[PDB]
Amino acid sequence: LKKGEVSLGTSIMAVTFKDGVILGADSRTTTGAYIANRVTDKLTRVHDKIWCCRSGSAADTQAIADIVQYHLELYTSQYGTPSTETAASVFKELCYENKDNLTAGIIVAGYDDKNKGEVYTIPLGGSVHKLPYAIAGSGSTFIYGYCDKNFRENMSKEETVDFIKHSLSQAIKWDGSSGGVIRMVVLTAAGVERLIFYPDEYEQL
Amino acid sequence: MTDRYSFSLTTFSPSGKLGQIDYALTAVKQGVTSLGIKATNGVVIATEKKSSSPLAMSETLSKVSLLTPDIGAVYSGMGPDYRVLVDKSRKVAHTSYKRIYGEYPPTKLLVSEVAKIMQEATQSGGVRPFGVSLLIAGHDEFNGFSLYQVDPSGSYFPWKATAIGKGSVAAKTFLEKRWNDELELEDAIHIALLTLKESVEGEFNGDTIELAIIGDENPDLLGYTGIPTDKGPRFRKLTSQEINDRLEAL
Amino acid sequence: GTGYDLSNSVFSPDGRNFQVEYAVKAVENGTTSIGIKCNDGVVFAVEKLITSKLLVPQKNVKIQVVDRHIGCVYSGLIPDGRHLVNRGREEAASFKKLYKTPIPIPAFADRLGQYVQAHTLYNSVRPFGVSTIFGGVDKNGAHLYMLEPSGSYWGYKGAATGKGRQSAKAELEKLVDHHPEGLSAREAVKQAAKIIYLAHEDNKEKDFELEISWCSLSETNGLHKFVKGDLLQEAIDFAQKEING
Amino acid sequence: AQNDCNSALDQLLVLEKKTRQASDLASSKEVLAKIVDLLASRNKWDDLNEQLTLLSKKHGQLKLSIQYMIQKVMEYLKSSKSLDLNTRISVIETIRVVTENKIFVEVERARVTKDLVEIKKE
Amino acid sequence: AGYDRHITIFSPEGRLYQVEYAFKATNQTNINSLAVRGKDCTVVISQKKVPDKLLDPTTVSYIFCISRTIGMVVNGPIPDARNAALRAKAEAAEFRYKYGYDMPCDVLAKRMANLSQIYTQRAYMRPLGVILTFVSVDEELGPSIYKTDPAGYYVGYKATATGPKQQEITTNLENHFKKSKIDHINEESWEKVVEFAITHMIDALGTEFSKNDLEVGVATKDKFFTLSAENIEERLVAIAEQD
Repeated sequence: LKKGEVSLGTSIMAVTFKDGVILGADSRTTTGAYIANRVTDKLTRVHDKIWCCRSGSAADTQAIADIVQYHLELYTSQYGTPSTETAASVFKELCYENKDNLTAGIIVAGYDDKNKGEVYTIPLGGSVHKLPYAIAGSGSTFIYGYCDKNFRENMSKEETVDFIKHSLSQAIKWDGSSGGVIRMVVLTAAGVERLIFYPDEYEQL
Repeated sequence: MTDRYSFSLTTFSPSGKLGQIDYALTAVKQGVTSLGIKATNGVVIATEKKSSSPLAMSETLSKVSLLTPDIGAVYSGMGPDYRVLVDKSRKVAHTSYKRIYGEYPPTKLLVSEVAKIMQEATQSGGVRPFGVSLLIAGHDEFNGFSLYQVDPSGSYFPWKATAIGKGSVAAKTFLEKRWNDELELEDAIHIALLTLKESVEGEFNGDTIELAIIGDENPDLLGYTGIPTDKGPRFRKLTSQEINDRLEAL
Repeated sequence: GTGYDLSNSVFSPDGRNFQVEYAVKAVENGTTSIGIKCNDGVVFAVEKLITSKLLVPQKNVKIQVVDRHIGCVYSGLIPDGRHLVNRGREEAASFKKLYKTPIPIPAFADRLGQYVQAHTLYNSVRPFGVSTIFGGVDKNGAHLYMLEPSGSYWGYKGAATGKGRQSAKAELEKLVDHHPEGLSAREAVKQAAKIIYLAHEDNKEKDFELEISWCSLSETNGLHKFVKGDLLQEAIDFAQKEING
Repeated sequence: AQNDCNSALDQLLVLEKKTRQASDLASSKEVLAKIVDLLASRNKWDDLNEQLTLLSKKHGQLKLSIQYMIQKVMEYLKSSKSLDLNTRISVIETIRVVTENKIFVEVERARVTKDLVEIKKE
Repeated sequence: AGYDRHITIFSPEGRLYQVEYAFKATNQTNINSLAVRGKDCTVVISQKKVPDKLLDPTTVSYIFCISRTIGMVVNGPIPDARNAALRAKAEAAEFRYKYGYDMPCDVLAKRMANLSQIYTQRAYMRPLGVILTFVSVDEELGPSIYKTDPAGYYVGYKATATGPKQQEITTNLENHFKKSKIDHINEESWEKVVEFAITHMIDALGTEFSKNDLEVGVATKDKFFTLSAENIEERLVAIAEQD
């Protein structure tokens, strides 16, 4: 029995654009009402071109993710590079057999060069669902209308970069367990590009 | 699969011999010169670390291992046998004295553990002993400075000064005279260098010789650069530069 | 009688134990199977020997599926082949449940492969002694692999084995060389039949029954199927044409 | 002059490209002989020596042919004499097909050397 | 000697039949490999033996990618090479899972060295005849070459060569490293190091090599990559058009 419990920024997303997927997050851990972390890395590589957003309980998500990391390292070396769908199943299996202790809201989003960019969203209790884009956490219902209407496939990188910065910066404002940095992860075949913007920046922009 | 060799692979005869052991004792002799001196003013160990190919580096080869921060070991024989037995020796030292009794092990009691593993791999069928002999040197307030040999037999004994590997008989002899009860650590480093000089020439330089001491130490690496709780561990192993410098003044 | 012929709890002076060497020799006096890689698929064919009129036509089959899109045929010792496949199934299913996808052929190959290697490092556990021609199509193409006794495997573009190997390999390389890799899957069926028919010339003191299958990306739509009906009659026609008839 | 220069460059580049270290069409021994006499008339004796050394390190067309181009060249310097005798020393020490074994019919090697010795003796 | 093939006993010789023959049989595939380190790169070039036209020329491999940084060349029979490859791949991932840090060369060497020693100690498993050349540009150890040999002995090398023509290759590496007075290549750009390597290899083995006769694996700081057919050609092309 875990004494106390932990929570994350609960507005997470993977958005498809011109050449892949751009993955976006807010990060913030709190333990009650103590701000355990301003910044966090919850922008998690599970393979070199396949990253994820972790949401739900900090203790639990991190513990799962590490196990997923071990399987997908071993998986690469032996059976060839994963897919987004391959990563997603492994995450799900671990949640489902141990949904008696686990609370993990996962978006796994990765880039493949024959599927293009792929978003697989695994809610609580665990089920694999393929969608062309995702929003998750509990703050996602409130941006459902925005996201659906302005979601467009094959949008310019500059335009997607604005769209994610804006999407979250609105979400974070109206929702209360959201906060800290907005970090973003661009996945194309040229590699992995890392964006961090601090509070004072994104609010304004 | 298992269960095909459950007879021991040492057996007796009326000469009482244990096949495996006699063969393995021979292996120790064919190692490189390693020695131990207790100077009763510390303990000094030296051995040769040597190339086996022209593009093999020797600064990726050590024969001196730390077993615990303040017990060190040296050997002659089979390289592999020494590393695997060393892992198991490390295991018991750490789990069973530093958690149970909260402190570093007493040498003689660690000598009992390492012996018991070797004697065990002979008593149990399907496997052989280790084909090495180790010299386990340590220091404690309670026991002073100490030195033991543990054989491939899983027998042990203490030895004021000893040598094993190639040129064993002569190395021990010259040493016995040069060994005093009350002996200065600098002179005891020279005697070791001097001995290894008699075993090898034409490849004998100080940066291929690896020497470690029990006595002087560096507090600044034991996290006592600041105010100490205590002085801490007495083993500190020399670098090559220190060894070469003394070789000039040999 | 050296313990390099009665035990594999040691390394040999020839780098292999005699009994594994012997497995390789017993594949070759055996039955002929081939495998034809093509630009969109793979085709399998095996010679089924007829010794009596007491046998039934195609109610004994040698090509057995693993999954639904990987086809396995093997030549050599019958019991060893059942056991290899039973294993092959347990891996394949574990993969489908666990990652939610049909298994890749280089992946599937590493899993059987590691198991053939295991039974070759113990002094009392029998080696395998079948050579398995296997393959299928996945999401980056078609692949033909061949697995040996010793745990040896590589990717092939043409493969042949058995009694009639020499003949088979001769026709097979000519045709593969002539073609970009093997041309269409459809063309390859007939060709495949000629090789097996041609190999049968090396053993006319028995009859054969030609058995073909295929697994092709757009010419079976990702599945492994048996080759039958019209498609089997046509390959027969082509075969009896060249080898006179 | 202008003639020697066009002819020399053209036959040289093409010989190297075809022959290579492995044939593509190659060039016959005749092609390289032509190139040699062209370059001796074209430019100075020290430049000829240097350019010949540099080619021969590739592999030549065979080591024997290289010895044949030396043998010609030596005779020509000895016709002209004076400072041209000084250059004779120069060909010999630089090219190792005539100062070291590279092949085992090296009769042309001993012969070139005796020509140099005779002059030295003077 | 002893009689190591019938019972697991020692020899008075110190070295057993299983160890002695593992030293021998490591070449029958007609293979030669070398590894050199650059200033800030590590290059492996290895012979590639595609002996038939029944086989695809790029499924035949002998260089395995064990980790994302670490490469391993196995010099040995192919079942033994894959047996070692499978174990090495798990240990590399397991070490990252538990200890939170990817595998370096020396720790993989150690794990396998201990395993090989145990199977020689056992009477219930055979040891393998594999020489494992582990290579990387480690974060703390710099450019690295650590080579293991069968016995369970391993040690770190400047540079190394493997194959029956080990000796021929050695004299060329020695000559360079003395001349330059350092035990690594002065060059620092993995292209020029690859090109240099091939030069000394042609010279030693006495045949000019094609792309399908070579297979190249390159290590750099934080990445390992294999060079393809076109990639190998680009290097080869220069060596054919200079003297």
